[PDB]
Amino acid sequence: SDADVQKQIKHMMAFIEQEANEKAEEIDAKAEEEFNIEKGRLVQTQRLKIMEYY
Amino acid sequence: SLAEIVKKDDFVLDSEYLVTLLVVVPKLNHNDWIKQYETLAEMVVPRSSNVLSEDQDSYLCNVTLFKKAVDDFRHKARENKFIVRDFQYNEEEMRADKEEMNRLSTDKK
Amino acid sequence: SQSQGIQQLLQAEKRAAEKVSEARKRKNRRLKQAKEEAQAEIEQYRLQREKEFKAKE
Repeated sequence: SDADVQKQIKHMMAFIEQEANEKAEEIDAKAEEEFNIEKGRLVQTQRLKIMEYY
Repeated sequence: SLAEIVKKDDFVLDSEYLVTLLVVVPKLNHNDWIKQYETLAEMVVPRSSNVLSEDQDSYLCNVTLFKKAVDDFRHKARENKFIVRDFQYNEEEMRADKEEMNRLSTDKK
Repeated sequence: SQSQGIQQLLQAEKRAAEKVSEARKRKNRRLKQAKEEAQAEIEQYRLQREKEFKAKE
């Protein structure tokens, strides 16, 4: 039955949308992690050099 | 040769979640294959068998499907004697077959 | 015609590509924001250390 295969795939293709949303959420999680990591490393490295200068 | 029958419009490629597979079937068994490929694995869209050409014995088709289907699909194709012959519009290989057919004939002369 | 199956594949991939591309755009914007906020906050640290240095002088 072509219609039953169409009903099955219309459900099953939602897993590709879920995996794509999870991949985007992993890139967003990396964006949040790398924001905090990069800001912290830059600020504390320069702040130490500033405290050493003074 | 794939270079005589492969054309770009029959393929779904250059994608993260999508694949094109290629399969050979006998001309009698093709009448089952037209439906039966959809039964081999999950994640197969209906009406996605696309014949590149047919001959005195057989058919070759592309199958267009989601990436999760492919390894179960190919293995169960072989277990049912449907012969996998993957060639994903390989422009370098079709160009090599054409240029070398011309070259080796010319160089033999 | 096979377009009935093929367009369902292509639609899911286009939706997927959009969601990932938006997250990559956000990643680049957040990295730029980190540099800018670090450049603002590091000057606030410098200014406080400068005030303390002038007081000690």
